Amino acid sequence: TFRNCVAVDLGASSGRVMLARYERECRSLTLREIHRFNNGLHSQNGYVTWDVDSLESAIRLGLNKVCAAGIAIDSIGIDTWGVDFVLLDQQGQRVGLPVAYRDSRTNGLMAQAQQQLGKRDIYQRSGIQFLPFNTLYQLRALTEQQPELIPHIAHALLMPDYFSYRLTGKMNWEYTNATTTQLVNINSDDWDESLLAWSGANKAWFGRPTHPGNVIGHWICPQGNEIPVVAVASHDTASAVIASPLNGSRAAYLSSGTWSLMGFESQTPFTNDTALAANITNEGGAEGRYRVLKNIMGLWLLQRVLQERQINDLPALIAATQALPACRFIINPNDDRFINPDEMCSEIQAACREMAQPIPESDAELARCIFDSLALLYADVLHELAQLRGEDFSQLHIVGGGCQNTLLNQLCADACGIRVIAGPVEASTLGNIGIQLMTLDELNNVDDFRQVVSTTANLTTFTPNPDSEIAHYVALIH
Repeated sequence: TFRNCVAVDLGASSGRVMLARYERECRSLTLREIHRFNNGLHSQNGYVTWDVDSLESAIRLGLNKVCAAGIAIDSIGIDTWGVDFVLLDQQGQRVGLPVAYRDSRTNGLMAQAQQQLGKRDIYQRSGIQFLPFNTLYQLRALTEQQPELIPHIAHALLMPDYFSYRLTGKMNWEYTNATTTQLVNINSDDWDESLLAWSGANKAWFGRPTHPGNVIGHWICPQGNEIPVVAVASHDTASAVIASPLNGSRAAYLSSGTWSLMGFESQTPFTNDTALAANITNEGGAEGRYRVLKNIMGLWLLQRVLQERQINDLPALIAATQALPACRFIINPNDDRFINPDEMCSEIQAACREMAQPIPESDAELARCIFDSLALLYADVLHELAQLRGEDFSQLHIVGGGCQNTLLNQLCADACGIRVIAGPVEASTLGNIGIQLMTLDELNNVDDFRQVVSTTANLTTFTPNPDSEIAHYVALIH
């Protein structure tokens, strides 16, 4: 009375083939890593690219490592980062290189689109924030610089659906990842004519975005048994939020990682000028529920520092950070200066000086700066979101790799004056599986899955502390 589901979770730095076991009886769900592999940007001669073919191998290796282990597979599901896509010709052959979002080809195009179509028109048609590397600008870039490829393009597939195509031979256009392109109209749930027109892309290159849950096709294991491949909320962040144990309208989530996200769920999107000024985005989620969110910096800051100072002990570091007072060193984590400087330590330090503050030079102080600044940014963003929807939040759910940092978790609670529930850490993978289980008819909906999660995953509550240094700080600057 059990079902085994495979989740293919791919990130910008790594990929994973996870196997989950759902025991309907006990209402229990367990994870288990089957195979890991590296992912990374490559520079194929002036171009920044993804080695899709190496990723296809690694996925197949793990799919196969499971079948060789005599384990029965009920369904497969792939989720990845968004925005990126792979072009195919009618013969099913790749057309050109799989250009990453981190390429420079789109420089200047975002600003051009706003001048030509209109900031508000683009925003009100798609409800998606303006990120310099959105699919829209990448497609415009594709047609403005590679005129030759255009006639050979028959299909454009978002990264998650491509790998699904390699496994099944069937094509798909998953809704949630689809909305990240800034090419989908918020009222029809279909590609926006006027935006595809500006991009230069062809509508025949895409098909009606279809909501998550459909069986894209089949994959055949070493023998011949057919394993169904399901379209899950392919955008990793949509999967992460699905698995966030939300309960109610007063709850918020913060997808904590290298890059982070903070938002809430809503029946309708926010496209007013307020939402526009605050850089808010209305991403597509499961059940037609929008993920009204805002892209936030994240731990990439600490990563670069742990890396530059050759720090191998994350703990001890957290321990040492705590001997230091807080809110002595404050920077703005969302400032462009932190996207990619040659020296992250020199940049934090420069920032602190520009604001007549003392300079954080030790490891502890650098970590102290990052953390206090993040919690403060988080608390500010949460405040933006409450002001947008019209009402405070009662709980903050932190999921992903970053929900493990208890020092950051207690700081967010103290800074937000809001209760924080951390977990689960495998948010993206869990959400992937959740949708699969809904398709296998094991669970009825997201809330049903979230309940499984709230009891399955060991969640951690962090209570706000009004006597905390960071709490005092917020209070007096307010």
